[PDB]
Amino acid sequence: LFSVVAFHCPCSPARNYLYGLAAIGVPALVLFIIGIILNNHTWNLVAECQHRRTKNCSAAPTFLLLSSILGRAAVAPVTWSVISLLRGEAYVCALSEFVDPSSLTAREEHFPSAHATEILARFPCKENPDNLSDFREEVSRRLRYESQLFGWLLIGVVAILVFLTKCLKHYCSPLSYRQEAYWAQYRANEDQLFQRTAEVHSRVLAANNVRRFFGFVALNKDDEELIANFPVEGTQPRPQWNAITGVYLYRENQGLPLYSRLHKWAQGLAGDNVEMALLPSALEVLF
Amino acid sequence: LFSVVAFHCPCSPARNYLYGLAAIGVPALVLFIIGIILNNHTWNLVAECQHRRTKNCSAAPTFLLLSSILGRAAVAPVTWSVISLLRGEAYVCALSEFVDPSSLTAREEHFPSAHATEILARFPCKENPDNLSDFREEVSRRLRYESQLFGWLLIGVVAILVFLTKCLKHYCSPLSYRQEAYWAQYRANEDQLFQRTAEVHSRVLAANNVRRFFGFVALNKDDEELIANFPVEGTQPRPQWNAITGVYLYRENQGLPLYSRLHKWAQGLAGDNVEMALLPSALEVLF
Amino acid sequence: FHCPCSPARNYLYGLAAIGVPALVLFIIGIILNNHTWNLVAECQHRPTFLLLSSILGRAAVAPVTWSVISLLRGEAYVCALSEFHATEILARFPCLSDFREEVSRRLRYESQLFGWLLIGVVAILVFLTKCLKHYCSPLSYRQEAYWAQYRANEDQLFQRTAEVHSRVLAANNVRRFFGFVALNKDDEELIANFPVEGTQPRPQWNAITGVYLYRENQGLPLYSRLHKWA
Amino acid sequence: LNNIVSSLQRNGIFINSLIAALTIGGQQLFSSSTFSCPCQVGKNFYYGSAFLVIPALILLVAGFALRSQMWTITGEYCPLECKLACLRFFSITGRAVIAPLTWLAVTLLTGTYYECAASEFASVDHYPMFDNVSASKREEILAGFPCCRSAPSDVILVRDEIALLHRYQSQMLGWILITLATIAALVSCCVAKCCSPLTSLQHCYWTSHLQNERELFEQAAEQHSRLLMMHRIKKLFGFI
Amino acid sequence: LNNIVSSLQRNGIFINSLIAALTIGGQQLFSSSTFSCPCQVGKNFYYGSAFLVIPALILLVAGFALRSQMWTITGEYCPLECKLACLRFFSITGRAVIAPLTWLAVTLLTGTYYECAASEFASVDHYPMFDNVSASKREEILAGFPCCRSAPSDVILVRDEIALLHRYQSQMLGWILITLATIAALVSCCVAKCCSPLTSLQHCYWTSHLQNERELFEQAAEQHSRLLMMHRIKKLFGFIPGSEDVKHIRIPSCQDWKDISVP
Amino acid sequence: LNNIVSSLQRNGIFINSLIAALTIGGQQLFSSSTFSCPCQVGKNFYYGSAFLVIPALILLVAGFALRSQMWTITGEYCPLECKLACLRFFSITGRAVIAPLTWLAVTLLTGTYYECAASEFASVDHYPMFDNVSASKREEILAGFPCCRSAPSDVILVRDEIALLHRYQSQMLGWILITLATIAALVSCCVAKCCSPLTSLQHCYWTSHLQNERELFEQAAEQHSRLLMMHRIKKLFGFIPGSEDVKHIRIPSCQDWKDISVP
Ligand SMILES: CCCCCCCCCCCC(=O)OC[C@H](COP(=O)(O)OCC[N+](C)(C)C)OC(=O)CCCCCCCCCCC
Ligand SMILES: CCCCCCCCCCCC(=O)OC[C@H](COP(=O)(O)OCC[N+](C)(C)C)OC(=O)CCCCCCCCCCC
Repeated sequence: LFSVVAFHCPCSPARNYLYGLAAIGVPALVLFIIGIILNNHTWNLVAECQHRRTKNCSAAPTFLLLSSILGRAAVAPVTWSVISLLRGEAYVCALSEFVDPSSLTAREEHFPSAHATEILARFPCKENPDNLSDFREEVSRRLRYESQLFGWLLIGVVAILVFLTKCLKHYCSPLSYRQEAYWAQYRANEDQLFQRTAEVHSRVLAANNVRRFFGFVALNKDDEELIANFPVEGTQPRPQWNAITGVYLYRENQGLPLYSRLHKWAQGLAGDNVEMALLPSALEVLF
Repeated sequence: LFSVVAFHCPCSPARNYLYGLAAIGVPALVLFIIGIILNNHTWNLVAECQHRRTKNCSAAPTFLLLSSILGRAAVAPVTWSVISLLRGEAYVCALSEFVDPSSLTAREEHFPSAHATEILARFPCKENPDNLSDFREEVSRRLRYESQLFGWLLIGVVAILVFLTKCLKHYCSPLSYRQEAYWAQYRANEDQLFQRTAEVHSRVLAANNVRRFFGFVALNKDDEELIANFPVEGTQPRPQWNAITGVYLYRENQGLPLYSRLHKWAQGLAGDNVEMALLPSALEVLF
Repeated sequence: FHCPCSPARNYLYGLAAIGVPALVLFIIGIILNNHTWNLVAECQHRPTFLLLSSILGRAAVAPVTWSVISLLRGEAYVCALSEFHATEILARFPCLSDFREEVSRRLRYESQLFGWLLIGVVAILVFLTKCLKHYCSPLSYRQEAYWAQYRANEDQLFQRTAEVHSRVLAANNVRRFFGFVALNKDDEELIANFPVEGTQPRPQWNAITGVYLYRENQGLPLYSRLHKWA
Repeated sequence: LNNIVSSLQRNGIFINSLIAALTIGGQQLFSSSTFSCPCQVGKNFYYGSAFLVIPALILLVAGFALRSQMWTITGEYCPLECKLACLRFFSITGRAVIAPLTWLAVTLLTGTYYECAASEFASVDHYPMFDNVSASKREEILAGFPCCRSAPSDVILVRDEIALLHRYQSQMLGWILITLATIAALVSCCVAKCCSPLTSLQHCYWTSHLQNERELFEQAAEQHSRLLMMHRIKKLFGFI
Repeated sequence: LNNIVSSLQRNGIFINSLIAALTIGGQQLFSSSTFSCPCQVGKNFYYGSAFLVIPALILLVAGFALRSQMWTITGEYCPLECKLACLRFFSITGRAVIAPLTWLAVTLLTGTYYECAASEFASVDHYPMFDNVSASKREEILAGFPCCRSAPSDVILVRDEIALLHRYQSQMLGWILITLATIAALVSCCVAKCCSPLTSLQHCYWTSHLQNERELFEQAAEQHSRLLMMHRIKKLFGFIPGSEDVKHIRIPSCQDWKDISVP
Repeated sequence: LNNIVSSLQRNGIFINSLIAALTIGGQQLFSSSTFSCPCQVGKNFYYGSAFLVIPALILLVAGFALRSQMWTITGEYCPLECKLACLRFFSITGRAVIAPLTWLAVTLLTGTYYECAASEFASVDHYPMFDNVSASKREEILAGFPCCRSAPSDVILVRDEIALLHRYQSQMLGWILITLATIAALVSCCVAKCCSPLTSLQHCYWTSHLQNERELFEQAAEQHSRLLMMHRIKKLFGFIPGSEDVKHIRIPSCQDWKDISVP
């Protein structure tokens, strides 16, 4: 529920800004992590640093993609820190103990100087003396001003940055803006179909193994059509799979574009030692 | 939801007017940015300077199009800032500290001269002296008058501007409004077919590449029709894509009008060195 | 609504509150029509007061009613007269009981005395002006009815004319790029139904656009510039 | 049910009945909206005279302007043909002037419009208190009391009898005007049944032919244009 | 259900009941809205007399004039023919007069019109307190007490009594009128059953013939007019209205438009 | 469901019940609204007598009059035919007289009309308090107390007694009337089962035949009128009304309109 994740300000000195940092930074940290995990463009980058094992690719291609990973990942932390600031509860809690008594106004000098830190820190929790009520409301509007000002400024910077990157991304892109639209349409169609056939190819392969065990497979109406229409003969080799996973930056062959590593592999432009073998070489098997 | 997106005046001198600027100007600014991004005319304008890299186009062709895009996307800021001025909260909050107590009338001069700015600042937040409630009501109806007076004028100004461009467009344009209506139909409807074919071409291209991987493609009921009806062989080169990207201004050939760059390229009026190749020259490949 | 009772400044608020919104609405109506832009085509290309006043009054209906509904409330006029040191107190009535109420009766009397003057002008305009124009014109209402319906039906057919022909031309351009068109089932027979032979040059479009006033020859009536084009 | 409504619409009795109802409804709202019985000492009869006559005659102009039969009458007028125009004018007239008499009757039976109009014309000879030999304050207070001035000065007895005498005279006028209008409607109806060359059944036939003739020609005129555009488009781009 | 409603409409009884109910509602609304019962010392009997009689006359004239049968009878007037015309005029007389009679009966039952109309004609010789030897204050107080002048000065009880008397008298008058009306109706029917040349079967047949003939004549006239104009337009524009004109088009000249301008 | 309702309307019991209910409701509303029990000392019996008797006669005359067969019966009156006419009049008498007796019974059982009617006819010899040697104030107070003048001056008990007495008498009359009517009804129906020549089953069939021939004759007369009128149109304009008249158009001359002016 919301009450479980609700904000409860600890009206204590040198304590509330720790909580405000944790109650806001951690939910921003998690949403930043989730953006990285769900994005596919980071795993092929990880796969890139895995298979090469030599740092063959330079830093320039990596930097332009790491920005793409972090650029899309950072939407959720930003739109979460935006709303938290616009609420103002987190900021007034955190900076209540740093309000200057000298800067306090709208009231005569009735603000006690005995425990300035202690008295100020309890303002958010309405635990304020009646002689200090105007002082409490003065802080309640002063700190909320800085909270919302930073809230609109952070939207302003982000909205400018989104405009700034996209303007420069098109300008520095060797391709036109309409071929990238076609390229974006192909990559969506390649991934949609590839995941569709992967489910079907696995199911037909799994059904062939289950048939070998029991002698028959209990298949519904739709699963019957898959076996008849789409028959498989064997599994794809590991190097074939490794030749389509990774990072690809618009390589072109004979004046004709290639849009993905799967497209590049299908043109034959991608492809002694035995690895992770179940059993040793046939010469060793004999003995 | 609506509570977060609201105005909350911080009653403080030299601090209330900054909030009015940010809480109103930034929402206007972001809404301005959204319109610029979504409009396609800016990207082909960017693509114009992208491909030439030589400043072939003069200032006059860019002068109209640069203003054309900004004005068409400025609809969101005006329809927002009008509402803020109609409410009047931003203007009364921003100009509260600039109200001259001398100009206040309809009452005996009960306003103290000790801190005139401080007292006037706290009027919007209901922190107003009862003996100055009329002064609050005087200022409340004074600045709110100015908020709407600029608000109504701004609605008038845009209406005059919208008249001025549309009236001046027909007179200065070399084409009749009826023909331009036909031309506007072409551009707004050719792109509907061009984007529809790109999805089908990509889907066929994606299907022709997944088949090379697994040996079969799992296609939906509609998708088999696309493969049978539109079987593709290869792709279109990058220069062929560059010939249909950019700004077009009613170029005519032999008395037959051309309506778009794609039409211009179709007639053949738009179209050795190897760039961004996957692999080097075939002479180097042999070694 | 908001009624700023400040002295020496309410009259500016009153004028802006009834005048600016009225003219803006007169604007939106005249964008919405297409007949006004027809005269723009003729004047740029090259006895025309009859049409100019006709189109202007067609879109002037809604700005007037907002002006009339403004004076139905009557608060706009009472502020201007009351404003015109007790003068501020007169302006501060809406926001000495006998003197303040003495003028207030005159304010509402003056405010209502102007509202029906406009309604008289509209009543005179809609009645008197409409008969004098139609009586003087030699064309009968049956001729006029065929005139308005000729233009009204031709644009609807022309837009249907333009839409189908444009889809034939555009699909030819797309096929030049990819090699096929992702046309739908309805669009499937569209290209085969109408094989276009050529496009219409600029003078052909320019010849049919403009204002036309029965430039008849050979006894066959002509109603629009497109009629004389053929 | 819709067919029944259309048949009722074909009957002018419902049109007149509905028009009177909206005029009464609009009048009752408007009398309490911005009338106020304005208290002008100098010239207050103008306000009452304006509200008594002008709103009524405005709907007369509205009735004439909203009907196209008068347009054909004036075009021909600017014998049997002239005589038929008079009958056509007579039929349009009945629906044209029905609304103002409803407005005139309702306002005058209300009484408030004429009390605030002819108050300055009241006579003070019956009242020994309103001597006022100066001849200045008498007219000031005379235009003052009926508007909003209760004036608790033992003169209120004057204003009720003035109001009651005004109210009574107001009722007699409308009922006489309504009776006069009814007699005028009767005799004009009698003139239209005597001078008309048509019979009691032939006139209905002629009117039926007129109403049937406008619609048939108008729909055929619409078809004639549409059909011509269809060839024009065929000659224009080559499709139908 | 709609057919049942139409059958009830054919019967006159529901129609007269609806007319009476509408008159009752109108009387109640008018009495609630605009009576005000003025005291006008001089002219007060005339106010109530007008409010009692004039609405009855307007209802009578509206009822009689709204029926086209009365117009046809007057046009024929302007033997057997005289008798049939008289019977036809008398047939709708009851529906014509049912509204003003209901108006009058309701007003007399209410008694407020009779109270504000016949107050100045009250008797004062019985009351010694109403001597008023001046012969002037008597009439002003007589006209002024019924309206709003309560004046609880040992006079109200007296005035109350007079009101009661008038109310009582008012009721009687109304009752009497109703009785007479009923009798008149009966004798009228007797004339309708004594001076009528038609037998017990010919009257309904004649009325049905008139109604049916008027309806079929108007429908046939409308059809013939429409048919004549389809032919006129067929001559005019070269094609039949309501048909397909892919065959011939006249393309008329300017002089042709004036030809159809005769009617 | 509608057929069942149409079956029930054929039954006279449901109709008599609906009429009784409407009369009871109307009596209740009239008594609660426009009675007011006037305290006219001089003439107070007239008001109660009118309110008690006159509406009964009005309802009775209405019950006779709105029945169409009454005029036919009177015309025949104006052997076996006489017996049939008398039996038809007796049959309609039940519906004519069901309503006024319901009115009288309800009014008498309620008692207020009788209390306000015969108050001044009461006797004061029982009560020594109403001495009144003057012979004037006694009738004043006697006609004054019943309506609204309670006057709690140790006389109300007597007034109360008087009211009760009158109410009691009123009640008796009502019941007596009921009883009398009932006996009359019985013997009346007995006469219809003795003087009539037809049998028990022959009468019901005969009435059904009468209703059927009347309705069918009216419909046939209307249809014959329609056939005649339409024949007149096909003769005049040359086409059948409501048919495809695209064949010929007469275009009659001016004189032809006078031809159809005969009826
Ligand atoms: C709930 C919705 C609310 C509306 C606001 C969110 C809109 C979401 C859609 C636009 C975002 C987007 O997609 O941004 C895209 C770009 C990425 O550019 P790139 O690295 O070149 O990737 C190339 C583009 N790709 C990914 C399509 C291939 O982002 C940025 O550069 C910045 C993102 C803004 C947040 C982080 C700003 C910097 C940190 C903060 C500094 C104070
Ligand atoms: C959310 C919708 C609500 C409805 C109300 C708005 C209607 C929108 C559609 C009609 C208006 C429109 O789009 O105007 C369009 C024109 C653009 O003219 P251009 O620059 O030559 O562009 C060429 C026209 N093209 C793009 C079609 C080729 O605008 C203008 O001239 C200016 C915009 C007016 C607002 C900003 C004023 C200037 C900034 C502020 C200065 C004080």
